Amino acid sequence: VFLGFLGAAGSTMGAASMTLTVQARNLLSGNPDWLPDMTVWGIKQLQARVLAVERYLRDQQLLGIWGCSGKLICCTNVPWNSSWSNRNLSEIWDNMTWLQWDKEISNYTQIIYGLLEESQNQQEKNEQDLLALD
Amino acid sequence: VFLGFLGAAGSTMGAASMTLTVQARNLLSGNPDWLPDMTVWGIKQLQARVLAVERYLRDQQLLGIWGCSGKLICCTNVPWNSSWSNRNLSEIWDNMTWLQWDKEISNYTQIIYGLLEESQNQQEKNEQDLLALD
Amino acid sequence: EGQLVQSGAELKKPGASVKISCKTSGYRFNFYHINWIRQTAGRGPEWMGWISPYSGDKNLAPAFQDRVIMTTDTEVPVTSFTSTGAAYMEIRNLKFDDTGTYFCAKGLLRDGSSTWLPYLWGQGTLLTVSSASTKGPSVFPLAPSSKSTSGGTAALGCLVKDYFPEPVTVSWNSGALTSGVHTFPAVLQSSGLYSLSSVVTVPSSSLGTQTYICNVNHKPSNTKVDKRVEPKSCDKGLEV
Amino acid sequence: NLWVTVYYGVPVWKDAETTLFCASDAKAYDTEKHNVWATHACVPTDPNPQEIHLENVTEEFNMWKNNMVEQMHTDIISLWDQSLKPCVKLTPLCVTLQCTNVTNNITDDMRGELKNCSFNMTTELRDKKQKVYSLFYRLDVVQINNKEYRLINCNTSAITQACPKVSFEPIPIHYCAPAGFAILKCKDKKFNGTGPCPSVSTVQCTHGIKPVVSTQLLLNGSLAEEEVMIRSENITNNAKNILVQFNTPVQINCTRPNNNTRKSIRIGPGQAFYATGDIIGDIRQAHCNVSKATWNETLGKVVKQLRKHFGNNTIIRFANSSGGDLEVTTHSFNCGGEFFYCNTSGLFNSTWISNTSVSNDSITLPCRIKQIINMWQRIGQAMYAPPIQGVIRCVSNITGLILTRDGGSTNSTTETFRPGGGDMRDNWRSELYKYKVVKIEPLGVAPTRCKRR
Amino acid sequence: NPQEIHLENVTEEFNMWKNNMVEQMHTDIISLWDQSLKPCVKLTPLCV
Amino acid sequence: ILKCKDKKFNGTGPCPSVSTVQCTHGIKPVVSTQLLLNGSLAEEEVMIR
Ligand SMILES: *[C@@H]1O[C@H](CO)[C@@H](O[C@@H]2O[C@H](CO)[C@@H](O[C@@H]3O[C@H](CO[C@H]4O[C@H](CO)[C@@H](O)[C@H](O)[C@@H]4O)[C@@H](O)[C@H](O[C@H]4O[C@H](CO)[C@@H](O)[C@H](O)[C@@H]4O)[C@@H]3O)[C@H](O)[C@H]2NC(C)=O)[C@H](O)[C@H]1NC(C)=O
Ligand SMILES: *[C@@H]1O[C@H](CO)[C@@H](O[C@@H]2O[C@H](CO)[C@@H](O)[C@H](O)[C@H]2NC(C)=O)[C@H](O)[C@H]1NC(C)=O
Ligand SMILES: *[C@@H]1O[C@H](CO)[C@@H](O)[C@H](O)[C@H]1NC(C)=O
Ligand SMILES: *[C@@H]1O[C@H](CO)[C@@H](O)[C@H](O)[C@H]1NC(C)=O
Ligand SMILES: *[C@@H]1O[C@H](CO)[C@@H](O)[C@H](O)[C@H]1NC(C)=O
Ligand SMILES: *[C@@H]1O[C@H](CO)[C@@H](O)[C@H](O)[C@H]1NC(C)=O
Ligand SMILES: *[C@@H]1O[C@H](CO)[C@@H](O)[C@H](O)[C@H]1NC(C)=O
Ligand SMILES: *[C@@H]1O[C@H](CO)[C@@H](O)[C@H](O)[C@H]1NC(C)=O
Ligand SMILES: *[C@@H]1O[C@H](CO)[C@@H](O)[C@H](O)[C@H]1NC(C)=O
Ligand SMILES: *[C@@H]1O[C@H](CO)[C@@H](O)[C@H](O)[C@H]1NC(C)=O
Ligand SMILES: *[C@@H]1O[C@H](CO)[C@@H](O)[C@H](O)[C@H]1NC(C)=O
Ligand SMILES: *[C@@H]1O[C@H](CO)[C@@H](O)[C@H](O)[C@H]1NC(C)=O
Ligand SMILES: *[C@@H]1O[C@H](CO)[C@@H](O)[C@H](O)[C@H]1NC(C)=O
Ligand SMILES: *[C@@H]1O[C@H](CO)[C@@H](O)[C@H](O)[C@H]1NC(C)=O
Ligand SMILES: *[C@@H]1O[C@H](CO)[C@@H](O)[C@H](O)[C@H]1NC(C)=O
Ligand SMILES: *[C@@H]1O[C@H](CO)[C@@H](O)[C@H](O)[C@H]1NC(C)=O
Repeated sequence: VFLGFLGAAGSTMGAASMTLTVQARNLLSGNPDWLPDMTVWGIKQLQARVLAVERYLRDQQLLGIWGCSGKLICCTNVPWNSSWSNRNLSEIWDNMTWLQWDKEISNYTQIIYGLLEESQNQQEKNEQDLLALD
Repeated sequence: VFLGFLGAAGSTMGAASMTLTVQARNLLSGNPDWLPDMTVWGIKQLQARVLAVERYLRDQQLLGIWGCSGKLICCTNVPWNSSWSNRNLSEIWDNMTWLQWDKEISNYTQIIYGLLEESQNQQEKNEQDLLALD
Repeated sequence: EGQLVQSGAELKKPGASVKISCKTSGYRFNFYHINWIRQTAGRGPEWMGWISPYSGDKNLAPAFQDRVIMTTDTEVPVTSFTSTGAAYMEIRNLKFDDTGTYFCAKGLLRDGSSTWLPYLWGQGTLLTVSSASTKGPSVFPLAPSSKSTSGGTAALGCLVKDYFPEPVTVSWNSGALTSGVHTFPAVLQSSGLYSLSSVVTVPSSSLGTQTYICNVNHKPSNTKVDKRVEPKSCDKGLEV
Repeated sequence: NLWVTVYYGVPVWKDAETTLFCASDAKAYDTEKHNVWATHACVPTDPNPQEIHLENVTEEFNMWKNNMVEQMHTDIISLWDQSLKPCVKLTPLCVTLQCTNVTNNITDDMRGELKNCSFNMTTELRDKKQKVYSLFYRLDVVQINNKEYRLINCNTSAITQACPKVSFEPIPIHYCAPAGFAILKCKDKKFNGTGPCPSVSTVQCTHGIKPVVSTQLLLNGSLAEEEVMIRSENITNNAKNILVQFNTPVQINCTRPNNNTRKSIRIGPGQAFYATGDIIGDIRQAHCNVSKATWNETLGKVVKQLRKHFGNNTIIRFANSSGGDLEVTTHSFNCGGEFFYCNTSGLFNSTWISNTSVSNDSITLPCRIKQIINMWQRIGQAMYAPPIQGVIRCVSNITGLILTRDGGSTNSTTETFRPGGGDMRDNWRSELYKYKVVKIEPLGVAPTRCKRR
Repeated sequence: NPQEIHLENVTEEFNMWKNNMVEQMHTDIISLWDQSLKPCVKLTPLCV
Repeated sequence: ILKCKDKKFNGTGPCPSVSTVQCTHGIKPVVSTQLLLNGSLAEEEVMIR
């Protein structure tokens, strides 16, 4: 079910995964047309929609430095750690929201980015270079 | 044959497909250097070349949400509909321009984007997730 | 939507020359080759040659290498996709074997293995190579005839007789009548004469409400005959 | 058994503050008033407001720590400043004016204060100077000591005339959310202002808000839902204001009856000053009428909502203002171009029993008029209101109230709610209480069973 | 080097009286006059 | 920027000889009335638009 933009904010993470393109398509293009030339009021909203694309490109750089690159669902090779949210499957995807999920991960979220940027492409690329000659 | 930028605007779609990089490379970088600091005249052209990259990123988002992603030629899995331009092969690629093509498709063009964004990655990704565990 | 129009009918002598036009419309004249093919009853149809209005490249049959000369003007763009060009063809050394209907047509594709192939054909242009003279026709009316006694249908027409040059077109009431108009082909006399007829099936009750005038237009002789068919019948099956 | 996996486009937002947009309402091209409030820059409204209710979503809102109010305040301030920048300055008007009382002080028990001033102003040229007259109105000095006078506006800041071509009619301006961000709108009827909204929706563009500068009384505001709302950042603290939102609108009709005229006297090579001409016909003070039955019902409905906070079967009172600034002690607003300062001393004389209170078809309120305003927080500029040629009559819906409680040890006794105001932001919290700005963070991680290569 | 590239087989409908480049150049010339005369010497005391 | 190239141009209609550019040809901003000064010459024929 669609339910439009952010419709599954309180639904399960599994049901919320069914609407990734919906949340993705409405964040980048909130296009205001600034054809009228008004002096001091344009710089504020221009800075706003420029910092918007700066944050978007920061997220895209983070999603490119990883083995994942497709702006979609993707799998990695970094194992999940039992210290992070000691929960089984179906307990997460059927009785939890992405908000509470990021809240519980926020304690251990900072090292996961490092494990994804270094334990992967800093070694996966090097293995790709030393295993593509044969 | 090259014939430079937009050289094959009146040629066949097949011959025009031979110059995709030519039309692609000259649309993104029409770089003006705005080192001189002139007050009210910079905001107009700055808004212009910012809306340029906004439109470019809208096109890139549309070309990323689809199964296609390489900024090149690409094939999909959505079947062509006989209602859309009841024509055979070689009739299109050897006696038609991209202008007249988009003109004839403009009547049915709006639903093709939906068939490419939903009938593909809203199901192709989900099949990829449920067929990558074995 | 290319609606091409060729030239009119003309009469010539053997050993002389004649020039046939081929005016185009509704499509880009420089985007397609222009073919030229004849149809003579002595050897069937024969491809005469094609030409390229864009690149200026022509290609004739080796039998027509000396006597056929094809020219083209520059296209007159009407819209961004429409142009009105013209393709002329002069033929010399007229012989008895060069009598028939000639055609010009539009090329098929702009690229590929079959680019010049004739797709949109013109209406045609008939030529008769003869040393004889141009003689005007003799137009007579036709008495009405019964076609269905129980139905009540009359048949009246006009009779074009004894004309040597190209055939003739006939309208009805200045072209205001097309239902029932049925035109017969010409004859071939021992002296070389051509003669035909035309007819229309009119309602037997349509005798005091409508008037039927046939209009004969012989163009090579530049004559016109407007005849009024008398509504007084003479067939015993039609007076009822 | 299970591996980490990324998901892009998940419904995850975090509360943040960023620059917003503004709407042109789409009727801006047909107004053709050259420049209204925000007709200058805002973009036309989308054909369909994307209002999407989010089921199972409860979001904690806090209207008193909101940043949209600060954005709208700074935008209104810059609007005033950029609207008055290219207009006619009137710095040569700060001269000495030998004035005289009006020729009609009939029955001096009633008041009549318009000064037929005349003064030597600069003309088209710089060599000569011409004597003109007719500045009028109450705002002036008492002179240092036909009586001399001068402008206290000159005693404070510089003066500039408002452009006569622009208008002050509030156009419906609704803020919009940029790319990457969204606006959560609460939907339940009764809202505490601070707390969890159970019925939340999301939008980009808000609902139409009219920028109205008003004190003591909120005009042309958004109606409440079924119940009168009593919002406050801290109800115990006396210093914090008390906002009141009405269920039913209170009809008000304000009138400047002076069939007035104008005079265009040329000053400087390009400028031209609009002076208040002579009053043609009779004269009487501007006023505002409110139907007494509707006001009685509104007060009797608000007192029961106040008793929920300050006790059942108790008495509350409210007198007129305490004292201080003219803009704080008086209901100040604009209409047609003229700035009305009315005294609400005739509406707040009430004590309330547990069931009743302690004919008259309508209640009238006197109102003075002011043309030079120092309401700008920049005390370096002031605006001269151009005179309006003709009679002025403007109707409006009263929708809100701003009250202050008298402090002290008044527990065993009753409580008093005197009118007040001052801060412009309180005028905006009655419209942006249901809105919160959030930023989207669509990058999530979760464990599932899958393997690469 | 001015990149002037002729497009063969291309016929394009032009309309000079509905063009928007003229409006752009007009507004640019107006703003040019205005921004060129802004910081110069004013002569308002000359009106004598 | 599409630039027409044929000598005679009606001003309104289909240009048969089109080129493309980014930068136009040099135009001198001349404020003049009744008479155009330092303008671009026509091609072979006087134009009445
Ligand atoms: C603008 O528009 C015009 C008109 O539409 C285009 O002109 C046509 O161009 C196409 C090719 O681009 C032409 O198609 C070709 O005709 C060639 C003629 O051939 C040869 O022999 C003669 C001698 O008789 C020589 O003078 C001539 O130079 C040639 O050497 C064919 O050779 C071509 O065939 C090719 O393709 C087939 C594909 O099956 C291959 O098998 C062949 O080996 C060969 O590679 C081709 O058929 C066409 O005739 C032109 N005229 C028309 C359509 O009227 C312009 O090209 C176009 N320009 C642009 C920039 O768009
Ligand atoms: C404010 O003005 C309006 C309109 O002038 C008044 O509404 C009118 O009220 C009278 C008396 O009830 C009716 O006879 C009219 O039909 C009403 N007209 C309209 C258009 O509604 C309103 O009563 C005034 N309010 C006050 C407090 O004076
Ligand atoms: C999990 O994390 C802890 C501490 O962060 C670390 O000691 C341990 O090695 C990790 N285990 C795995 C399987 O990643
Ligand atoms: C969902 O339910 C299970 C079992 O009832 C429970 O263990 C789990 O903690 C619940 N999820 C949350 C986020 O509380
Ligand atoms: C083609 O389109 C029509 C209407 O848009 C639809 O009914 C039909 O199912 C489509 N067929 C295919 C093969 O997509
Ligand atoms: C190209 O030619 C073919 C056959 O001559 C014709 O059917 C087709 O409609 C032509 N293309 C266009 C766009 O007219
Ligand atoms: C007349 O003007 C003087 C000015 O000082 C004022 O004090 C007085 O009240 C006025 N009298 C009126 C308006 O009747
Ligand atoms: C004006 O005010 C004065 C008091 O200052 C009063 O004596 C006089 O009657 C009033 N009216 C006129 C017409 O002077
Ligand atoms: C005000 O004084 C002027 C003289 O300067 C006079 O012409 C005018 O009629 C007076 N107006 C009133 C209302 O007394
Ligand atoms: C509303 O919020 C305030 C916050 O201090 C709280 O004290 C109060 O109990 C809440 N409810 C009502 C009905 O005021
Ligand atoms: C206001 O005064 C002018 C001038 O005397 C008059 O023409 C006009 O009718 C008056 N206003 C009304 C509403 O009558
Ligand atoms: C309030 O009313 C009193 C009389 O009850 C009056 O003296 C006073 O001027 C009024 N205004 C203020 C601000 O107190
Ligand atoms: C206002 O309501 C009270 C309570 O019923 C009543 O005593 C009083 O007379 C009313 N005032 C009016 C009708 O003016
Ligand atoms: C409120 O709306 C009314 C529309 O009836 C309008 O006349 C008035 O100017 C607006 N503003 C105020 C402050 O009344
Ligand atoms: C006042 O409220 C009523 C009730 O909906 C509405 O019809 C009217 O337009 C409102 N007037 C103003 C000026 O807001
Ligand atoms: C040029 O365009 C106009 C457009 O109205 C048209 O009437 C005219 O026939 C065209 N040709 C010439 C030579 O003016």
